[PDB]
Amino acid sequence: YTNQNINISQERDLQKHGFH
Repeated sequence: YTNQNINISQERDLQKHGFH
């Protein structure tokens, strides 16, 4: 329904750089 914490992890993986 909401997906706040589940969606932020999926977004970081889609545009990952390396060591944050």
